[PDB]
Amino acid sequence: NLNATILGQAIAFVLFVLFAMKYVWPPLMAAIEKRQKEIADGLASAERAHKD
Amino acid sequence: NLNATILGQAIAFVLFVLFAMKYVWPPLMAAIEKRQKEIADGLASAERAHKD
Amino acid sequence: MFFSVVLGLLFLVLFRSVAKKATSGVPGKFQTAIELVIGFVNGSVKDMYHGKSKLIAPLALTIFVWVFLMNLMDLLPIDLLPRVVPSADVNVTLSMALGVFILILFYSIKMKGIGGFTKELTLQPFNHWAFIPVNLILEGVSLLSKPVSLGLRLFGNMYAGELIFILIAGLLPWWSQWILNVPWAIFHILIITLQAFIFMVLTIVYLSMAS
Amino acid sequence: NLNMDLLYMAAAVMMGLAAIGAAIGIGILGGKFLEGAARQPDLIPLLRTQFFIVMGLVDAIPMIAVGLGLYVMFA
Amino acid sequence: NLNMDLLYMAAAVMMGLAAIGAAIGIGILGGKFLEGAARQPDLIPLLRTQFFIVMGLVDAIPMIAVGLGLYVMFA
Amino acid sequence: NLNMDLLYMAAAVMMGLAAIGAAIGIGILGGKFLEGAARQPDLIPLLRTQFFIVMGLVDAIPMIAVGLGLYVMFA
Amino acid sequence: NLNMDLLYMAAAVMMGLAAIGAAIGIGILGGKFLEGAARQPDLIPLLRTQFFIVMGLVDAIPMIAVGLGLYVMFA
Amino acid sequence: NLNMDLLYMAAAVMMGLAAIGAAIGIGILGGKFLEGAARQPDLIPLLRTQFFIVMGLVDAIPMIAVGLGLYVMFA
Amino acid sequence: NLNMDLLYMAAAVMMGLAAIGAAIGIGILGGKFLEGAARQPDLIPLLRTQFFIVMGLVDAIPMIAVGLGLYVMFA
Amino acid sequence: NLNMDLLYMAAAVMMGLAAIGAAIGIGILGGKFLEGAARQPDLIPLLRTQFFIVMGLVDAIPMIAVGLGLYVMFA
Amino acid sequence: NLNMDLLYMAAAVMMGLAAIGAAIGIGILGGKFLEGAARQPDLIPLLRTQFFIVMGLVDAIPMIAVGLGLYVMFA
Amino acid sequence: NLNMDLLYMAAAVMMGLAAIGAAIGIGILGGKFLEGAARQPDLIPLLRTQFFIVMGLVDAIPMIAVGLGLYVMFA
Repeated sequence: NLNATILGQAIAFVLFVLFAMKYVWPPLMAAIEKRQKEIADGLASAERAHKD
Repeated sequence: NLNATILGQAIAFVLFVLFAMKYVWPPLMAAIEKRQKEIADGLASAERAHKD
Repeated sequence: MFFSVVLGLLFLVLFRSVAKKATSGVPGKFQTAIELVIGFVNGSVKDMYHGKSKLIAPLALTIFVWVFLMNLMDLLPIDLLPRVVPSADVNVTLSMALGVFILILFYSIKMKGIGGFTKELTLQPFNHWAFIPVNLILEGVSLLSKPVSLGLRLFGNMYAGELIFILIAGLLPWWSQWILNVPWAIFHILIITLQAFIFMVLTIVYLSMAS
Repeated sequence: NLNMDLLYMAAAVMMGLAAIGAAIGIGILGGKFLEGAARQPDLIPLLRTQFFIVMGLVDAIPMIAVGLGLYVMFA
Repeated sequence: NLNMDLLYMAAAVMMGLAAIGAAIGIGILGGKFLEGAARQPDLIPLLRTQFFIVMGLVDAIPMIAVGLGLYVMFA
Repeated sequence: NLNMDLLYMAAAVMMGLAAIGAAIGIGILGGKFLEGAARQPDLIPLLRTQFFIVMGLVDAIPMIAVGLGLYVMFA
Repeated sequence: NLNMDLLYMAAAVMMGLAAIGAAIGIGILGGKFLEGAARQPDLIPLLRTQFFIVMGLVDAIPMIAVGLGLYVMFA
Repeated sequence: NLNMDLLYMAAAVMMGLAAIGAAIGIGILGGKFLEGAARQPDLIPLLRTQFFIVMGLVDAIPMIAVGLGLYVMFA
Repeated sequence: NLNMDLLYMAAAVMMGLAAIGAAIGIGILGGKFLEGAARQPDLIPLLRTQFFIVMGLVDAIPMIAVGLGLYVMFA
Repeated sequence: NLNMDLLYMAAAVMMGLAAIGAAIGIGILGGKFLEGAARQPDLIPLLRTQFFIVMGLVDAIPMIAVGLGLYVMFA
Repeated sequence: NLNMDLLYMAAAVMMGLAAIGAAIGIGILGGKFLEGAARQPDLIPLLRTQFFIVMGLVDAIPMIAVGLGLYVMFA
Repeated sequence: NLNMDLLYMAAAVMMGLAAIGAAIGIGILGGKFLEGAARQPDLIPLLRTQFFIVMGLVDAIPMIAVGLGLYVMFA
C-alpha cells in the first residue's frame, strides 16, 4: 500500500549503475583509445623507423 | 487507431528512415567513417614504412 | 479518438524522435564513448551484413539500426515508473508498421531482385518436383502469410508483454513483486528488441538466400 | 452457459498440453548447441544461427496452440 | 448448445496435444544437424537440405492437427 | 445432438494425440540419417532410401489416426 | 443415442493415442538401421531383414488399436 | 444404455493407450539388436534369441490391455 | 455456476500439464552445460550464456501456460 | 456445490501432472552432475553450483503448478 | 454428493500421474550413479552423496502430489 | 451412487497411470546395472546393492499410487 517501487527501482539503479558504468568504461575506453592509439602508435613508431 | 492513428504512427517510421539516409547517413555514415579511415591509415603507414 | 488517435500520435512521436536524433547526433559528436558505440552498431551491423551483405546493405542497414532506435520506444513505456492510450494502439501501430512493412518487404525483394520477377515462377519444376500443386501452393501461401505471421506475431507478442508486465506491476499494492517482475521483464525487453533486429536480419538473409 | 464453459475448458486444454512440446524441443536444440560447441569450439558461428532457426520453428508449434487458446478465450 | 460446446472442446483437444509431437520432432532434427556439423564441418551443405526436408515432414503432422482444429472452430 | 457432439469430440481426440507419434518418429529418422551421413559421408546413397521408407512407414500410423478423424467429421 | 455417441468417442480414443507408439517405434528401428549401416556398411544385408521383422512387430500393436477402432465404428 | 456406453468407452481407453508401450518397447529392443550386431557381427546368434524373448515379454503387456478391451467389447 | 466451475477446471488443466515441458526442458539444457563443461572446461564462458538464453526460451513456453491459467483464475 | 467440486478436481489436475516435469528434470540434472564428475573429478567445484542453479530453475516450474493447486484449494 | 465425488476423483488424478515423474527421476539418478562408478570406481564416495541429495529432491515433487492427494482424501 | 462411481473411476486413475513411472524407472536402473557390469565386470559387487536401493526407491512412488487406489477401492 506504499509506493516503495520507486525505492526499489532506485536501489537497483545504484548497484546497476556501479556495475554498468564500471564494466563498459574500462573496456570501451580501451576500445576507442585503441582505434586512436592504433593510428597514433603505428604512425609515430613508423616515422621513427622510416627516418632512422 | 479505431481508424487512421496507426496510419500516422507508421508513416512517421517510413519518413524517419528516409530522413536518416538523406541526413544522418550523410552526417552519420561520413562522421563515423573518420575513425575507420584514421586507424586504418596510421596502421597502413606503419606497416609499409617498416617493410620497406 | 483519444484511446486511438492519441495512440497513433504517440508512436508517430517516437518514430520522429528516431529520425531527428539520427542526423542530429550523427553530425555530432559523437564523440568517442559515443563513437565507439556507433562502431558497435555499424560494424557489428557489417558482420551481420555479410550474411545477406550487399543487396540491401544501405537499405537494410539503415533500416535495422532505425529498428533498434524505434524499438526502444517500448522500453520508454516500461522505463516510465522503473496511464496508457498512447502505447496500446501505439503498440498496435508499431506492430502494423513493422508487420505491414514485412508483407511489403517480401514484395520489395521481389521487385528488387528475382526473387519476384522469378517469384511468379516459384511454382516451377518445384511445383512439378514435388509434382502436386497443393504442396508448392500451400507452401508459398504459407510463406507469404507466414512472413507476416512471424513478424507480426513477434511484434504483438512484444506489445502484449509490455501491457501484461504493466498490469501485474500496477494493480498490486505491494511494490517488491512489481519491481522484481519489472526488472526481469526489462532484461526480457532488451533481449526482445535485439531479437527483433536479428529477426529483420533473418528475414533479410533469407531474402538474399531466399529462392 | 454450456458454450461459455466449453470455451474455458477448451482454452486450458489447447494452451497447456501442446506447449510442452516446445518447452522440451527448444531445450533439445540448445543442448545440441552447447554439446557441439564444447566438442568443437571453432564451429560456434556456424551452428549458432542453426540453433536460432531451429528454436523458432519449434516455438512456432506452441504459438499455434496458444493462438487456438486465445481464439477460444477472446474470439 | 451441446454441439457448439463439443466443437470448442474438440478444437482444444486436437490443436494442442498432437502439435507437441513436432515441437519435439523439429527440435530433434536440428539437434542432429548441429551435432553432425560440429563433428564434421565439411558435411554442412550435404546435411542442411536433409534437415529442412525432415523439419517440414515433422511439421506437416501438427499442421494436420491444426487443420482439424480449424475445421472444428470455423467449418 | 448428443451423437453429433460425440463425433466432434472424437474427431479431435483421434486426430491430434496419435499424430504426435509420427511428428516425433519422422524426426527420429532424419536425425539418424543426418548423424549417419556426418559420421560416414560415403554411405549417403545407401541410407537415404532407408530414411524415405522409414519416414513413410512412421507417417502411415498418423494417416490411420487422421483417417478415423475424417470418418468421424464427414462419414 | 448414448450408446452410439459412446461408440464414436471410443473409436477416436482407441484409434489415435495407441498408434503413436508405433509411429515412434517404427522410426526408432529405422534410426538404428541407418546408424548401424553408417558405422559398419558391410553389415547391411544382415540387419535389413531384422529391421523389417522389427517394424512389422511394432506396427502390429497399432493395428490392434485400429482393429478395436474399426469394431467400434462398424461392428 | 449407460452401462453399454461405458463398455464401449472403456474398450477404447484400455485398448489404445496401453498398447503404445509395446509399440515403443518392441522397437527399443530391435534397435538394440541392430546396433549390437553392427558393432560386433559375431555376436548375432547369441543376441537374436535374447531379442525374441524380450519382444515377446514387451508384447505381453499390450496383450493384457487388448484382453481387457475384448472383455469389455464381447464379455 | 457452470461457467465458474469451467474456469477452475480449465485453470488446473492449462497450468500444470504444459509446465512439465519446461520442467524437463530447463533440466535438459543444464545437463548439456554440465556435460559440455566436464568434457572441455575451457569452453565454460562460451557456453554458459548459451545455457541462460536457452533456459529462458524454454521457461517462456510454461509462462504462456501460466498466463492462460491466471487469466482463467482472475480475468 | 458445482463450483466447489470443480475447485477440488482442478486442484488435483494442476498439482500432480505438471510436477512430474521437475521430478524428471531435477533427476536429469543430477545425473549430468554425477556423470560429469565421474568423467572428470577436478571439475566438481565448477559444475556443482551449475547443478544447484539448474535444479532450482526446474523446481520453479512445479512450484508454479503447486501455487495454482493451493489457490484452487484455499483461495 | 457431487463435492465428495469430486474429492475422490481429484485424489486419484493428483496422486498417480505426477508421482510417475519421480518414479522415472529417482531411477535416472541411480543409473547415473551406477554408470559413473562403473567408469571410474575411485569416485564412489564423492558421487554417492550427490545421488542421495538428488533422489530426495526428485522424491519431493511427488510428495507434493501425494500431499494434495491426502488433503483431498482426508482434509 | 455418484460417490461410489467416483471411487471406482478414481481408483482406476490413480492405480494405473502413476505406476508407469516405476515400470520405466525400475528398468532404467537395471539397464544401467547391466551396461556398467558389461563395461567393467570387477565392479559388480559394488553396484548391485546400488541397483537394489535404487529399484526400491523407484518402486515406492507406485506403491504410493497403489495405496491411494486401494484406499479408494476399500476404505
